[PDB]
Amino acid sequence: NTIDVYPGNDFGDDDPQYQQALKYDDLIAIQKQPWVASATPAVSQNLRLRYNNVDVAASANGVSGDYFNVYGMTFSEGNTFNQEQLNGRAQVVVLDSNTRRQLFPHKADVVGEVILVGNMPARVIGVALRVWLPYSTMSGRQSWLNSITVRVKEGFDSAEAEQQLTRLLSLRHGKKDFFTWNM
Repeated sequence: NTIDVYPGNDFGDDDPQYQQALKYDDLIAIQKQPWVASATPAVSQNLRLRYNNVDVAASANGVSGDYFNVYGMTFSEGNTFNQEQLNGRAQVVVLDSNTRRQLFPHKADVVGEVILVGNMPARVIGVALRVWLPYSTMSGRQSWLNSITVRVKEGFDSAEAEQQLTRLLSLRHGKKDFFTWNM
């Protein structure tokens, strides 16, 4: 019913070699196929994070709920998004270690705090110079892709759909810098 698409050679492939291996043109190429119900991108921008007079250049990454497990990331503090928050387009944010250390130089716990992603307020709900938000929260906002969710059409076997997706993307890159997850 749902096929996610991530950059990297497989699950856990953290290598920043491939972090933009997915393009918007790939999105258009996917949407154009019969078995595709929809294809929502997960977009990422460079922005400036400000909190009580401190400002750091950072990267807001719109991701899905499973992004951290997919790249084998563990949480120093807090949780990840749940699907009511992803579908509610809620404004919650996960910091990485360095964003936390510089916008909150010595605070004991940070979950509940409110930072300003660009000019949109976001509530810190966890910690893992990058910050992550629900892709639905960022979809309305020069950028790149870090994930693609592909909803399949009814009547279509998701496996042969996954194989046509895989041969599509693989035919459009000249590499296999990506991997899929058929959920």
